[PDB]
This record gives sequence, C-alpha cells and structure tokens, in this order.
Amino acid sequence: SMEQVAMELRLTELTRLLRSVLDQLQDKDPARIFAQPVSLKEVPDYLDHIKHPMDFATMRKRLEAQGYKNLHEFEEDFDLIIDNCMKYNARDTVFYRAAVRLRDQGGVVLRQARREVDSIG
Repeated sequence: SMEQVAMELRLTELTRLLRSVLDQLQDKDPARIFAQPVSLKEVPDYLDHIKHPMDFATMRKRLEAQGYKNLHEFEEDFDLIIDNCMKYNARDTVFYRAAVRLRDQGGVVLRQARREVDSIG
C-alpha cells in the first residue's frame, strides 16, 4: 500500500536523524571505551553482573537494520551503555568517569534530537 510506503519513508528518515545523533554521541567518547561489547573472554563474569549489555557497535547494527522505531528506543540503548558501566565499575575508575562525561555531554545532543523528532514528525 501507499500508506505502508509512507510509514517506511518516515522510518528511513528517523534512521537518518538517529545516525547523525549516534555519530555525535560517539564523538563524546574519544577514548572508545564504549565502542565495542565488553569481551566475555576478558571479563568472564560480566553477564552475572549486567543483564542487558550494550555498546555503540551493537547500536549501529540495530540502526542500520532500521531497528529503532522511535527516539525512546534509541535512548534506552544509550542509557544502558552508561548505566551498565556505572554499576560494574567503581566511582574512582576511568570507566565510570568516562560514562559520567558521556551522559553529561550526550544530554545536550539528545535534548535537541527530541525537539527535531517532534518538529519534523
């Protein structure tokens, strides 16, 4: 149907906007701490601690399959990156501190992304 096509075009355009958001958030991680999944070879107990692991590569796979239907779903995954790190790692670590900085800097980006999503529809 033509309605199905229109819905698919809206999803395509949301995907474009989320790719730009994703790029902007990942620039706030210049150490690449959050670039890839925590390795279960290197942290074998990880899944005993963290039930839903997340990282930027995993988000990028979902994004390119048009797997985010709305901004809320995308923000959920971003928040898991931060929140998982802040639980597994202590306050005095480079990891915890990178997460705090990513959260704080990413808040700005996500604030205007929400306005854009609402505005363009």
